[PDB]
Amino acid sequence: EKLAFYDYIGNNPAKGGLFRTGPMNKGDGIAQAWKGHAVFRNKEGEELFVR
Amino acid sequence: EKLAFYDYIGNNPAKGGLFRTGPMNKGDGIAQAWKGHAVFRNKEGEELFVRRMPAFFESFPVILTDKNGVVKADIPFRRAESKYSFEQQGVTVSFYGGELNGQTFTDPPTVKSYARKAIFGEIFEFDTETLNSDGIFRTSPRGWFTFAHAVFA
Amino acid sequence: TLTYDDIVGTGLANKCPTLDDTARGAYPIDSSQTYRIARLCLQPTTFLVKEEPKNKRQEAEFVPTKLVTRETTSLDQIQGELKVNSDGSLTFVEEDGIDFQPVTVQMAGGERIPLLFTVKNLVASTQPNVTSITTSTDFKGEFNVPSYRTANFLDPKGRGLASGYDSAIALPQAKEEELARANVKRFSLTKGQISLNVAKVDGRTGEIAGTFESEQLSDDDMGAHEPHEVKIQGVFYASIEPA
Amino acid sequence: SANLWERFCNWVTSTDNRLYVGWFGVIMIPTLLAATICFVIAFIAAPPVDIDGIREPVSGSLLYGNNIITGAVVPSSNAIGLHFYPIWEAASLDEWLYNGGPYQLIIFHFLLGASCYMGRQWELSYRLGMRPWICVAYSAPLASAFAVFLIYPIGQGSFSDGMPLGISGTFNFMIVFQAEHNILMHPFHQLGVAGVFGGALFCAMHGSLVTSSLIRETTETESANYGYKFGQEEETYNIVAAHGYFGRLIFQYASFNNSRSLHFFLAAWPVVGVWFTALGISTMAFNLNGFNFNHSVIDAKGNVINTWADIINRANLGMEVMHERNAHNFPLDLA
Amino acid sequence: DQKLGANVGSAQGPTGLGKYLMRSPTGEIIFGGETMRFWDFRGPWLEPLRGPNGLDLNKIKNDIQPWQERRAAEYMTHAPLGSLNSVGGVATEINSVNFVSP
Amino acid sequence: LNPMWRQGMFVLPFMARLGVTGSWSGWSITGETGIDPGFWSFEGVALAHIV
Amino acid sequence: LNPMWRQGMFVLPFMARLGVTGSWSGWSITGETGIDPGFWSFEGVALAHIV
Amino acid sequence: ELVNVVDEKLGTAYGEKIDLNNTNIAAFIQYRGLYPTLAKLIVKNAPYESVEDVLNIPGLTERQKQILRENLEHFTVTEVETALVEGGDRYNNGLYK
Amino acid sequence: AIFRFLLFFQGFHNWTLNPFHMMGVAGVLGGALLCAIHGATVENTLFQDGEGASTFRAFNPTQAEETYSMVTANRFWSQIFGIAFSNKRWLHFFMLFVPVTGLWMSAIGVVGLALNLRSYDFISQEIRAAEDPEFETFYTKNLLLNEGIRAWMAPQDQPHENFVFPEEVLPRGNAL
Amino acid sequence: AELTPEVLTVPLNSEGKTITLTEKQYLEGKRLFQYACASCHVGGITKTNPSLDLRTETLALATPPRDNIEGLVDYMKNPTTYDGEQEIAEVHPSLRSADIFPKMRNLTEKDLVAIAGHILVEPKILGDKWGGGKVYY
Ligand code: CLA
Ligand code: CLA
Ligand code: CLA
Ligand SMILES: CC(C)=CCC/C(C)=C/CC/C(C)=C/CC/C(C)=C/CC/C(C)=C/CC/C(C)=C/CC/C(C)=C/CC/C(C)=C/CC/C(C)=C/CC1=CC(=O)C(C)=C(C)C1=O
Ligand SMILES: CCCCCCCCCCCCCCCC(=O)OC[C@H](CO[C@H]1O[C@H](CS(=O)(=O)O)[C@@H](O)[C@H](O)[C@H]1O)OC(=O)CCCCCCCCCCCCCCC
Ligand SMILES: CC1=C(/C=C/C(C)=C/C=C/C(C)=C/C=C/C=C(C)/C=C/C=C(C)/C=C/C2=C(C)CCCC2(C)C)C(C)(C)CCC1
Ligand SMILES: [Cl-]
Repeated sequence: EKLAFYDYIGNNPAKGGLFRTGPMNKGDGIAQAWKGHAVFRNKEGEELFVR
Repeated sequence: EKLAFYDYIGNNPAKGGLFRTGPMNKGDGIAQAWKGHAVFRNKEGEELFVRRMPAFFESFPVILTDKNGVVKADIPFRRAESKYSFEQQGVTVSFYGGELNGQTFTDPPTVKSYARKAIFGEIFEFDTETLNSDGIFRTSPRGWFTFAHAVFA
Repeated sequence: TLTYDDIVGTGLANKCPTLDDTARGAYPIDSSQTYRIARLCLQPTTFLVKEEPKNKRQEAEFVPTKLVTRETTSLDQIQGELKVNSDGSLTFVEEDGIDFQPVTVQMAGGERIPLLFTVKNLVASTQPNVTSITTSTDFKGEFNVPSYRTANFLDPKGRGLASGYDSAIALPQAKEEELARANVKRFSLTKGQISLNVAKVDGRTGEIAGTFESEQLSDDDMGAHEPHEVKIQGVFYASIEPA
Repeated sequence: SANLWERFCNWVTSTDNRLYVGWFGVIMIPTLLAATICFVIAFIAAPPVDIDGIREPVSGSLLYGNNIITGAVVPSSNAIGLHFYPIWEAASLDEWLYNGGPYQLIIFHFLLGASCYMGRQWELSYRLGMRPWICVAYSAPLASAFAVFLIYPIGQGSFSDGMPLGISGTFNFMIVFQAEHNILMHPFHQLGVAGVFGGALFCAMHGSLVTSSLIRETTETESANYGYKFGQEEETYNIVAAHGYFGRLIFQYASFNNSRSLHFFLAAWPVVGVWFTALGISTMAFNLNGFNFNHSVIDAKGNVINTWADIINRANLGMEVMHERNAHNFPLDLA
Repeated sequence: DQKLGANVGSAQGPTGLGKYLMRSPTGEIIFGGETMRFWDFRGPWLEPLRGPNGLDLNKIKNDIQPWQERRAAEYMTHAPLGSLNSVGGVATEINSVNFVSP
Repeated sequence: LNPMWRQGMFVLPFMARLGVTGSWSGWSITGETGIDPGFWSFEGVALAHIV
Repeated sequence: LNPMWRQGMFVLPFMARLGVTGSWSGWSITGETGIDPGFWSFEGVALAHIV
Repeated sequence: ELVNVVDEKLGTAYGEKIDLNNTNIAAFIQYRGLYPTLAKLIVKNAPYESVEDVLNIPGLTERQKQILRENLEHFTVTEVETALVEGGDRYNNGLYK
Repeated sequence: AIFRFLLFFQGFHNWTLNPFHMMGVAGVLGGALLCAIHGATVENTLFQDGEGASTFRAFNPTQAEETYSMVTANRFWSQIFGIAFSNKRWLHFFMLFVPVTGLWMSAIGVVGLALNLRSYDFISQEIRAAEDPEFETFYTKNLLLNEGIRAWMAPQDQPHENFVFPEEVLPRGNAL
Repeated sequence: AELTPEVLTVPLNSEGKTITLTEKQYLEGKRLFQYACASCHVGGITKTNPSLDLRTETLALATPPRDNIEGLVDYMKNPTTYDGEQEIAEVHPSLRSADIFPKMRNLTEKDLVAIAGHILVEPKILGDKWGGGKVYY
């Protein structure tokens, strides 16, 4: 889980604002669990990827 | 409705506190409607009456008496030897006029709930969401003016 | 032997009796002669509290805890019959004794975890065919875990189950649906597991000793919040006699 | 060096120190510093304490949901009673804080130092060539601290019954005391308020009288206080004009004209009155309580005719019946 | 209560501490209630019930002597509680028993 | 059910006691509509004092 | 999933970087228990500076 | 849903008559010759599946069973409620004068 | 009849929790301190104006020099307490201010009690106490005492109300 | 509002027969009630056993009936449990145990009748107070 957590833009320091005060948890919230890796597919079965 | 609203202790200036700031609506909430007059009865059909709260008391017990003032039912503290519990007496409540008009409630929790409210006089429906009320009585402008000028004088 | 004064304040009173390294023999069972336990005793050594795995289910383990109370933990004066069973096994059935002690332990965060360490209505059993009680002759069974606080207990605002207030009288005109859980007191009753594994026997005087391990729930505060899972390890001492 | 120890003693006893560290000071200063530091930390961050020994922890610190008015340092557990409970008597600090450990550390250190504080109020007076007995006046408030923190617990058999170190906690101490002892109906207490009321009265009396009979040396638009210089030879107020006024207020012989007889009365009254109130708590620590006129006056048939004494009893029952909810298992409160 | 059929050893009081019997901070078996503060008391009438670990549950169960019962009743009803005008009992007691312990 | 004295109004009643019972926005203390308070509305009174 | 840098901790990391990774209350930055930080815990460090 | 078992118990036979399975021992004093000896036996001897089961208490003398039969109309029986039976509350529920 | 007036104000108004009352006692108690401390300071800083031990006679009713060493009193308290007077005119006005100001604060508080505008509760406290049954302060404790006072006193203290409180409705702790 | 002989008329025995006490007997009983009862029976209760009081109704449902002079007097000589199925003179003051309870040595049959009368007259005067405890104080 820890490793997966690093691959989340909500831990990127380059996100945020000057007057967006407080910890990162006031933003997206306190992380509870990893929902899991999402794999997207279409009718043909082809696997898609989110930009 | 207006006439019924005055018969509610939540409009008594003698209720409230020195640092209970804001309007009266931050207390019991914004009055929406009159639920209606609650008539309490027991298994024998006798009509009971809720002893109202004196302004002096922050909290008051729920006691039901008949016309002659004889205690017929109440909400006990110690259950071990309760003789007048709503359950033992089969206390029921009916409403006439208003929101709950024509309806009747017989399940003890619901009955005791309205009995707990009848203490304050006429029962009303409040909006506690809006102003984020805390359910604690506050005094009217009449109270504050009186307080300020009595001190100033 | 030591008198009262020879124990007072030393902490020795909260200690189950011990057998010497010698006493490692075996106690015989007539199977045609009734037996009982004149004195069972349980002395806690460690209190483990299974931690909540957060929302992220990751499998939880038991964590050590500090004993925030003092030397009041031990169970003593336990008694009952040790009836011999048709399969040649042995089952202890508790009758009476100091079968419970309220314990409170702290955690990493600082959370106090109060529990009712008990073995009330214990029904321990052994292996089938046990003519003689040898070293490590596992005792296993269940017991009852009554509510930590009893019916009459009142919360800081006067509310209680068998007595006390009906609601939050400090908030005369507040919505009650949210306060429901805290106004309505519930009396908890649950089961527990325990295993007494012998380590020292003494056929001569008929007194066994060893170590135990028990599991139970902690205080739920009249059903105000969820209880913690607790594991309890220590040592025990039993006095078996014909009678 | 004339001799290290000889110099040390000369430094201690020296009257040239900004603050007179005396020989009593050598004990006072450390004990008071431990008391205060422990208190401040406790009042802010200490965890809840099982005061009544019934596994029912009471939080009284700021960080644990309290404010100044409600916050307090909770007395040691009732399971401890009068046993000595230092830090080195606990398996851990967690245990020590749960059983009200800090409380003992504070009260013992305070009472010791505050006693030495009285001792120092003699010492400095000796070194300066002035008369003693100033410390004797301070013996009255100290004896109250002793009665409330030490004597009452000794009498009742536990330090948990000592007055808490906080605003509301003190209020609890009083209300309950009233229930179990009927202190309002006790002579020693009544003498206390007499001393305290009278004290405040006389403090205002003298204060007003003197400040009203000041000799004019100031401008119309200048502070009347500047009409006095530190280190004067003569008096700054007309004591003969003061006596002249107050003597006509009541009647001459019911008025002071002797400044020394005045200031003695000014000191004697509150000190003696508080001395009795301190002795009151120390007396009711062994359950020699106030007057019990319950059901005294009864009519010709035997019916009980109530007095104000009975109405007081009803209030007292309400306190008794409700105090320490779950601590009692038996009918009579003998603890 | 024991004569009414109560098992004093395992009786659970309101706080869950032990209605009649509990433990001292060092493990000794003592009397329950607010009386936990007076577990240091020693007295002729009470000692024969005490064991090597404090109050013995066996002696308590069937070695209680009648003279102890009425001794306990005596001392219970003669606690050192009274008023200045000598009215025995709690400050809320009624006039009847003129008494204040020496 | 929601008059001025429930909403912690302190100055408003003293304006109503002496005549001013309407607002420029159309509403009125008595609960009427279509009324024309003229200049001397609660706004008007407030305006005057500031001046 | 909820480490110091998610809770807006600014001083705490600088104390862990040089060794102090435990608290007098029992817990620890690495997430261990039963550990004995000694005196030099976060509380200890905070205490020293105040003195 | 959350309910107060004790307050709910008062809406049954319990709260109307002496419950042989729940009601505290002191309640047997309001009827002649029941309290000391008999009430101890009743409470000590487990719960009962019916009122009449109390007559089956082993050892009962001919007179005791006579007394019981008389007071049966004052007895009832309901499910054993833990809140009312636990902690030995049937011998002492913390109530006095 | 005054003692019940105190107990009433505690039970119904929670008078002790009122900031104005607190200033009140602070004024009376502190005023009773100034009375004591000033009296004792003078008597023990006196000059020798006689040859007897009983220095009462050795006072000059006709002003002239200060009967006690104001300079010595200053240096005393400056070393034992750290702070000390040095202006009798201010010292005496202060003795007027403290207890008079105190009584006046305690008055304002009672004026508020007339409208029942008391300092009874702390809302932040009650809200937590409602949701959390394990939260207890000495403040919560006190309110429970008030409830007992009100319930057990009201019937015979307010006869005109014809109060009838059944035994079962009376709030009580365990055993007691 | 006075202590009439109408009030001092209490049942002598079970068979309805009554007796009328005198103001001398009442006071004497009252004094004797303080001397040997009040210690545990102050205001009609029982400190060492609050389940049983001195209410006339409670004494009536006793076994044997103890709501009359004869009843109470017998009790003060040979006291029993509420069902009477057990003698408790060893742990209760009585004539047959005056060696154990010295207060009971002086007491004569005249004293026993007075005390008995006192117990039956008080509830006639005090009412609910005599039975209940602190609630009725
Ligand atoms: C530490 C304890 C303490 C202290 C110091 C105080 C201090 C005070 N309390 Mg108090 N109080 C306390 C605890 C305390 N309280 C507690 C625990 C309670 C219970 C809740 C109360 C409840 C309480 C109430 C209910 C009241 C006070 C009031 C007061 C104040 C006025 C007292 C006064 O000067 O009367 C002086 C009173 C006068 C009327 C002065 C005039 C009297 C005339 C001039 C005297 C004439 C005498 C005559 C010539 C002689 C004839 C008499 C004859 C018998 C000889 C004072 C600030 C009162 C207050 O605030 O009033 C504003 C008040 O009403 N208190
Ligand atoms: C005395 C005249 C007076 C009166 C009776 C009122 C009445 C009211 N105002 Mg109001 N107000 C006034 C003047 C007045 N106002 C003034 C002059 C202003 C401009 C600052 C305001 C600004 C104002 C606002 C912004 C609001 C109100 C609101 C309210 C209502 C709620 C009441 C409340 O919050 O009380 C609270 C009362 C207190 C907290 C009492 C404070 C007492 C202090 C703490 C005592 C201080 C003692 C002192 C420090 C001791 C030191 C002395 C010592 C050294 C000797 C009520 C109708 C509210 C409203 O509209 O309701 C919906 C609202 O939001 N008022
Ligand atoms: C520079 C050192 C520094 C840094 C990097 C941080 C970093 C942090 N602090 Mg922190 N703090 C510091 C010093 C610092 N602190 C000091 C010295 C104090 C004592 C007052 C505090 C007290 C403190 C508290 C009490 C809290 C934090 C919190 C936080 C975290 C949230 C960030 C935040 O709210 O930013 C907010 C940043 C801003 C709002 C930027 C303000 C920029 C101003 C407006 C510019 C002013 C321009 C000026 C007026 C122009 C005039 C000049 C002109 C005339 C020429 C973050 C980790 C929070 C936390 O713990 O998170 C959980 C929290 O609650 N800090
Ligand atoms: C960690 C944390 C937060 C801790 C919190 C702990 C805690 C609970 C603290 C709470 C404290 C708190 C908030 C208190 C509230 C109470 C309070 C502030 C009341 C409000 C005060 C007020 C406005 C009320 C009005 C009444 C009033 C004016 C009373 C004032 C009382 C007062 C200050 C009296 C002073 C008494 C005093 C000690 C004076 C000493 C003077 C002195 C040294 C004289 C000696 C002396 C005598 C002589 O004769 C001569 C000649 C000389 C030369 C001489 O020197
Ligand atoms: C476990 C053991 C712990 C040991 C602690 C280590 C030793 C103590 C180190 C002290 C360091 C702090 C220095 C403080 C300086 C100072 O106080 O004034 C400096 C003055 C100046 O003199 C002084 O100063 C002179 C030098 S100079 O003038 O300052 O340069 C010097 O010559 C003279 O001797 C001296 O009197 O010192 C004095 O007047 C002596 C009295 C000091 C009083 C100590 C505090 C009293 C506390 C009472 C309890 C209060 C309770 C809590 C209150 C909130
Ligand atoms: C004068 C003098 C001197 C000096 C002295 C001094 C200066 C001392 C000091 C002392 C001090 C300075 C002391 C201190 C102490 C402290 C303490 C004793 C504290 C304690 C605390 C605690 C114990 C805490 C606890 C806690 C709590 C309560 C809560 C939170 C957690 C904790 C754990 C933290 C000299 C020597 C030179 C010489 C002689 C004279
Ligand atoms: Cl309390």
